[PDB]
Amino acid sequence: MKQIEDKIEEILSKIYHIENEIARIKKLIGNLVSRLRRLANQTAKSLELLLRVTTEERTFSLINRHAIDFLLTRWGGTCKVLGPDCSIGIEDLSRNISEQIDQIKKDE
Amino acid sequence: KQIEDKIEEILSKIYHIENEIARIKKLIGNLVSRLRRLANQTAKSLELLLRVTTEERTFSLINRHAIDFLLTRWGGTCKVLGPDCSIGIEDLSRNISEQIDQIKKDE
Amino acid sequence: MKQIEDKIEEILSKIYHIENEIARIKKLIGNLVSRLRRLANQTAKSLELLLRVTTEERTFSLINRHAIDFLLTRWGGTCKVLGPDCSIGIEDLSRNISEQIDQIKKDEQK
Ligand SMILES: [Cl-]
Repeated sequence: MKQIEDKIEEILSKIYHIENEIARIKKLIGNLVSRLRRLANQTAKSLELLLRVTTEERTFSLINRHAIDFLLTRWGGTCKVLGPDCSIGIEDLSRNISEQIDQIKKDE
Repeated sequence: KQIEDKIEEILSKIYHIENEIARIKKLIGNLVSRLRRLANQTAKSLELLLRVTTEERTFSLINRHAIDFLLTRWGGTCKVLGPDCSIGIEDLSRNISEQIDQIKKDE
Repeated sequence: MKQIEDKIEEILSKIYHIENEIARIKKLIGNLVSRLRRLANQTAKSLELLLRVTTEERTFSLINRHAIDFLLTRWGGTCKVLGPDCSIGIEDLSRNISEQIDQIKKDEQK
């Protein structure tokens, strides 16, 4: 069975290489998991900052409009001065944006 | 003896390797779905921020129309404020839409 | 023990197939990595564009406030007309946003 014993040694070597490949593959998956978590964290933190900025901007523009409305009183009002543009607003989407950020942060 | 026993150990080693491959294929499966979920939530968040910033720009510009009107009798916005009068807001809504569309795409 | 030659034959087949599965898997992981990089790149570019828009909107709104401040002086000032809301501002978070974008782009060198 001299032929057989040679093949068995070959198969053992081949198996050893396969095990090492599988081990490397698991390290690569671990690393990819780490990267995905890291990107999610960085996305979440950025969206949180932009959400703060856009909410503060909306509030500040609305206060700017209150002043403008006051000023346009003697002129007959904002709608008479600007036309229908007067009724254009800024929808508050803070809750909707916070909702997506919360789902992103689930993977931290 | 020796040869039947070596085959026995090889067979169980192959079983375990096949199981590990099956487990790795599931792990990669779940990773594909987690990456797609991230991309989808990113795109949805960006779409909302697109809407908010676009509306903010429009609203601010309408405020400026009112301000230009009111400053007319004082010599106009540029005379009153100086060169800051010319500072604008670049409309980047198409640029942002295009990025969102890229994130949403597969294949 | 002619069965032995044949158990061996089946083991050699199985190994061949396992090798192909491994090649295929390394490819799938490579595709996942590239996909992850693509998303990072797209995220960073979208965030940069929103950084620009939000920065300009803050600047433009503050200028609108300067005009308003001028206009309200003769009614005794913005704070008199608006009340304490006059002091509400827009925090400049551009450095903070830019740092986070930079970290996304920075990861694209490893
Ligand atoms: Cl404004």
